[PDB]
Amino acid sequence: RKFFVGGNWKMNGSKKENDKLIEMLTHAKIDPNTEVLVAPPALYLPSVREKLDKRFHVAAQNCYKVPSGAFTGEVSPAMLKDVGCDWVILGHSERRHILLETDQLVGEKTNHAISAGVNVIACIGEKLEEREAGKTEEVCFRQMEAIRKNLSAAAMWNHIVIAYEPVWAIGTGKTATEQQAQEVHLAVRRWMEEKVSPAVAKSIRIIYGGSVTAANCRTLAKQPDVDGFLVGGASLKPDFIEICNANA
Amino acid sequence: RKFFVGGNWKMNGSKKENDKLIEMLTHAKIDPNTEVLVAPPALYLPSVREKLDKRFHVAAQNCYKVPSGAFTGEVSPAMLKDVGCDWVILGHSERRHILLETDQLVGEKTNHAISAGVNVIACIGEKLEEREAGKTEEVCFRQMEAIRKNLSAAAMWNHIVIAYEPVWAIGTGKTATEQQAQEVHLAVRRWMEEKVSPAVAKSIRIIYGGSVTAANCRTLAKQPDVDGFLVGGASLKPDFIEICNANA
Repeated sequence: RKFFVGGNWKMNGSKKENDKLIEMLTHAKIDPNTEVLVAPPALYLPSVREKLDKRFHVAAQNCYKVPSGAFTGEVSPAMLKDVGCDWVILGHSERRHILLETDQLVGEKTNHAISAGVNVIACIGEKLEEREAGKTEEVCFRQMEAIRKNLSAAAMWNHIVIAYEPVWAIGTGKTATEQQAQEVHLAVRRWMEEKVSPAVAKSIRIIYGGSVTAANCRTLAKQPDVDGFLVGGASLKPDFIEICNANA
Repeated sequence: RKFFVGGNWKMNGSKKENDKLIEMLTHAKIDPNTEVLVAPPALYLPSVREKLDKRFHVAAQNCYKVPSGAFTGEVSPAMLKDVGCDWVILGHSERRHILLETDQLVGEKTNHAISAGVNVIACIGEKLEEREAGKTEEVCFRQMEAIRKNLSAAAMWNHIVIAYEPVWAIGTGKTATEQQAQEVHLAVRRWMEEKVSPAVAKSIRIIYGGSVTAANCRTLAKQPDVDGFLVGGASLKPDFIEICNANA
């Protein structure tokens, strides 16, 4: 499986700061076997894509589930393709838990994006009260099942990267270990093996979307079922390059 | 009060179709006393603003309530200003009722946008069961109060245009007359007079956001408390020009 590192800029960006990050990526020495993605705010998607080498993927941080219509404030996969972008992050914990997106909506969006030629980082993960009730797997599997049920063709799994987010470690004073990450990633892969196929399970990338830093990235990357990262705050800093090189 | 016509493109747009609409607007004969605004999808905001003369306002279809942070998929007023856009639509019925935005969230966004130098089209309106139960004023006033309570000073109303959306007439087989529109607009203006000030009530624009067509726009515009329109589907068509000229 090809190592995969995505930088989620979240709601951070400006022409001036974007240019600084683009220059950092342009001059960086990165393992050529690593897939690298950045996700700027939607206003900046066309310009960042124009300015950045195709070696780097440029992803939207959200999209909707039809090509056009009466959905004020939403953008469609067709629009992403129109400005040269073929990736999107869907189901991020901030969109599920702050902006109230349901499991079914995430699955509908994932099917539609892939049908339009946009690859998907599909995010899953459990909250602290769910983890404490022993429902880590029950929650993650329910989120995955909502994606699976909504896909329209078996090949769509070739266009998905799964990101596990330990939401229970965000603003709770709890911290996740690399062993805890590996245990969830392995459980998710075995769900793929049982519910989809062993062939998809062996080839799909499952990336870790908790706190990823220059200090912890190598111990996370060496875990056998952790295939890369969806990076938060460190994607805005020179540390992102060290994280891209965590597998080498 | 200066007549105000906004075109909400909703989730419609592409480089090619945007160029056609921009060429239509650039060469159109429009009443010079009308304020005209267009609101493209967020991906296209920088390009549409660059290509359209400053005579036209260019608005985002949504934004968030702080300048930056961990809000994947959201954009801030500072980003809008960074690409030259100084207007936003907030509280549109599609965002309230499909994407689940609360009264309080709309008020928080409105205050923050104005504090950052972005003017706001603030949308209100009641659904069919609410109107049939006699709650038109109760609902509209509740939505207005959530904005009022969250503003930092009464002077911020000078950066607001109120749009009344008869959501009860959107896709229900019910239709609104110009008399029904005038009745609600008058009730909203009298709320402004009592809860804010007569000076603001007499100067704030209250625009109609129901079905607006080339055929009905002149009869709506002549109502004394209807100050313009927030146009939907007709904003993508040459009919938009006739609607911009409804007051002349």
